[PDB]
Amino acid sequence: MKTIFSGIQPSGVITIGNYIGALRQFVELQHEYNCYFCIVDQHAITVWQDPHELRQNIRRLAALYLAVGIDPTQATLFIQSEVPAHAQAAWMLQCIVYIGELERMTQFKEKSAGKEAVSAGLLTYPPLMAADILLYNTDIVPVGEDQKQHIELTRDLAERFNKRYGELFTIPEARIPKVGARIMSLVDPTKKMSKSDPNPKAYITLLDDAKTIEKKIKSAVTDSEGTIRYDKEAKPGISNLLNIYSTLSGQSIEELERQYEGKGYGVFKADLAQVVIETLRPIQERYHHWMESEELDRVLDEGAEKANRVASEMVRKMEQAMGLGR
Amino acid sequence: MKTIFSGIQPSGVITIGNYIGALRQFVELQHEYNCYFCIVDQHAITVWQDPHELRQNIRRLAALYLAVGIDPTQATLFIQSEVPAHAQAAWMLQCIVYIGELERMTQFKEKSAGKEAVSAGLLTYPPLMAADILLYNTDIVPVGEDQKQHIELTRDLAERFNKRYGELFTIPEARIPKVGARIMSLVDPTKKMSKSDPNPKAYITLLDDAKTIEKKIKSAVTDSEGTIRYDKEAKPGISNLLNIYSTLSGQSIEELERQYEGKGYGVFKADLAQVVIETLRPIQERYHHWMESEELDRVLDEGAEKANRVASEMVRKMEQAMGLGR
Ligand SMILES: Nc1ncnc2c1ncn2[C@@H]1O[C@H](COP(=O)(O)OP(=O)(O)OP(=O)(O)O)[C@@H](O)[C@H]1O
Ligand SMILES: Nc1ncnc2c1ncn2[C@@H]1O[C@H](COP(=O)(O)OP(=O)(O)OP(=O)(O)O)[C@@H](O)[C@H]1O
Ligand SMILES: C[C@H]1c2c[nH]c3cccc(c23)S[C@H]1C(=O)O
Ligand SMILES: C[C@H]1c2c[nH]c3cccc(c23)S[C@H]1C(=O)O
Ligand SMILES: [K+]
Ligand SMILES: [K+]
Ligand SMILES: [K+]
Ligand SMILES: [K+]
Ligand SMILES: [K+]
Ligand SMILES: [K+]
Ligand SMILES: [Mg+2]
Ligand SMILES: [Mg+2]
Repeated sequence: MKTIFSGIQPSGVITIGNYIGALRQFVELQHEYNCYFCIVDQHAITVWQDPHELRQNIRRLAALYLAVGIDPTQATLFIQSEVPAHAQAAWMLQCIVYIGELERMTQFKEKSAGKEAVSAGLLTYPPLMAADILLYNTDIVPVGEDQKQHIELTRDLAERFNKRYGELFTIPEARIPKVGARIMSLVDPTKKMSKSDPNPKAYITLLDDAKTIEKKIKSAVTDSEGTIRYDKEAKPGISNLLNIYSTLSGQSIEELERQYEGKGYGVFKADLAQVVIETLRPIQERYHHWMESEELDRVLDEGAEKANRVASEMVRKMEQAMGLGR
Repeated sequence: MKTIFSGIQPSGVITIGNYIGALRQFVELQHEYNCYFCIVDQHAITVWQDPHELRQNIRRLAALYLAVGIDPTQATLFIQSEVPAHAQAAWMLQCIVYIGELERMTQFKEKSAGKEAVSAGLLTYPPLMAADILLYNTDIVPVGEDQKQHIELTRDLAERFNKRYGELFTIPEARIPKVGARIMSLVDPTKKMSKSDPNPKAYITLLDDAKTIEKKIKSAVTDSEGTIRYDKEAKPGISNLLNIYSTLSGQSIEELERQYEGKGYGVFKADLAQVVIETLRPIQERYHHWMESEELDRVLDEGAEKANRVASEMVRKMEQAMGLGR
């Protein structure tokens, strides 16, 4: 049985983009693999988080992991900062990666561009992510398309460690879904939907109510051609909405194109809103159950004990390979 | 009673420069303050260390700390990597410091210049050093002159944390000795003596034997004026040797100038070598005692337990201020 690791930042409430690109597949993969799923709060603070909001986003993400169907007896669910080994291995991998490699990362370039001063944590985001992955001898990392480059750097860091010091790490491999690997923003269809977007109209969160979802879909930007057909270059907004519709309803894109012949954007968007609402309905109900209870903390307690045992042993091996300590 | 923290890298065997600028003063300060003295092996690997050499340099530095008179009942002696809180607080402070501040650090600029690829750990050396200091509510940091800028950044990071999140850190202050704060290299008197110099002639280590010390002092570069007098700009080599002589023998510089009127560089250097040798003689004897015994490990074991208790509590407060975890 191979091992899976994946994380999500408590930098906000997860979006349908996070759901379609990652979390939805976690729920199937837990039955086929040894799975670790992580709330990566040390990654979240690489940009400013208000402390009260961050504490609460951590609880909410834990509740949403379990609400969408992750079974804490089939997968290990835990908070990054409660496992000190992650920071320990991240320091060691920071001494392996070169500065030039971190500066050419697309996400660092995008998230720092135009900013006068950004934190060192933003630059050193990959070594901590590589630590999360590599500590558990991970084979498969399910992520959306935007993380492919980070996984490629992780493979490089693991090879480098293994060849500079001796074979220790499994070389992980990304698993990127064929559909929905990059949901686009509702207000700018040339950039991806991000849960930290300063514009709330850009994303649907899993906790948005019905009136909010209706507003956000009906104001999603589209062209003026008036024809519901998939075409990424010429109709990027409608294409994105057809992708969300298709993957949540199970109807193919061409089935939806046929379903909306001679139909206007207005009835298409009204319908899509109800597809998303009906999708989120059972999720939000299990979410409220987990938020109201102390069972949520026991799951995370148990998860951190299990993760600590595995990770702190791999840290011992890393230190012995590098010659640290005794 | 105020608190002292200082560290030394196991990147090599400590030099008379490390002794004169720092370690020698640790031995007096342990009786006046609550003292933490650290073997900072996570800092050492920011550049390449051979694992076997690093393991052994860690033991040797512990032995030399105790050999020069640090009492493990008056000071806490421990290895950085055995206290996970250091890496944990270093990550948090990496999210506080800005990249621009790390790039303007003199040591980073000096240690990376001319190198094609350096590690991210070299750049993020200060946040880990600021973590070491700040975790113990340190008041005073005894260091040589070359660390003044790092302490200034540490004060900035502490103020920033305190004002962004609430008062938590003591603002530390450097204590730089008036004499011997910057021993110069024996082969290039315009740069400081460094224990990682690729040229062993540049430094005297505390473990150098008599014939080695004699060779290194007699080949120390000097001018050709032939006059033993202190003048930093025109006679930087002889000035440095007069500084080492003065501070190890207790004779003032002008006393030594009078002592060597009409004397040549050859008798001056021969004499200085024996001053250094006689200085190192009792140190090397206590060093060999500590290396041959398991008592060295018990000291470090006890030190790490004491440091962990203090540091892991400050990490809890840091996490609660930033909103990490629960
Ligand atoms: N538009 C998106 N479409 C599909 N998957 C996504 C999308 N955005 C993020 N992901 C995936 O969701 C997972 C979690 O990523 P993350 O926690 O960074 O969400 P995010 O929306 O990008 O938040 P942030 O803006 O703070 O980075 C990753 O595997 C990531 O590739
Ligand atoms: N020439 C020097 N003169 C006086 N003090 C020094 C000198 N070099 C280092 N120090 C002091 O010794 C202490 C320990 O520093 P460190 O462990 O980095 O030694 P180092 O010789 O600089 O080794 P490296 O070359 O690996 O950096 C610091 O307080 C530092 O300021
Ligand atoms: C959530 C972030 C990260 C934390 N450590 C891991 C481990 C696996 C996948 C990811 C991550 S995905 C990445 C991202 O920025 O998308
Ligand atoms: C030894 C290094 C470092 C590790 N953490 C600390 C704490 C205090 C003083 C120093 C240090 S001095 C610094 C240096 O590079 O000189
Ligand atoms: K946020
Ligand atoms: K919002
Ligand atoms: K599109
Ligand atoms: K070395
Ligand atoms: K040497
Ligand atoms: K000089
Ligand atoms: Mg992201
Ligand atoms: Mg140094």
